[PDB]
Amino acid sequence: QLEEVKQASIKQIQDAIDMEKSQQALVQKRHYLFDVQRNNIAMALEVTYRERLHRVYR
Amino acid sequence: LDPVQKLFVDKIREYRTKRQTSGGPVDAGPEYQQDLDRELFKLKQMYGKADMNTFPNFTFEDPKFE
Repeated sequence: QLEEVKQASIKQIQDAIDMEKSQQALVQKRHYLFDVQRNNIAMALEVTYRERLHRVYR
Repeated sequence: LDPVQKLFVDKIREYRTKRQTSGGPVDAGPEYQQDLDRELFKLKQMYGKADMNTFPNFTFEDPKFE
């Protein structure tokens, strides 16, 4: 008798945990990729303007 | 000459003659000129070859966001 009731209570929380975390994870990183990506991009456009002033002045 | 300023004169009128030649002072002559020609050229070697009497203009571009 006792096995199945405790077995279900474990197995359910097992599937519950991953999936609320899986929810959060997909959102957050992916929003966190976006603005990441666009760092990296905009990083260079100023350098090049920046660096250019030095290069042309030389 | 040693009313000492006369030795400045001694030099100076030969500056006066030389500067009151052409190029201002010349008589340095072609031998000077080959010497010039090298270092004036040699300068360009360090230094690039174009608008040393006009303004250089430039260009602005990108490869990719690698």
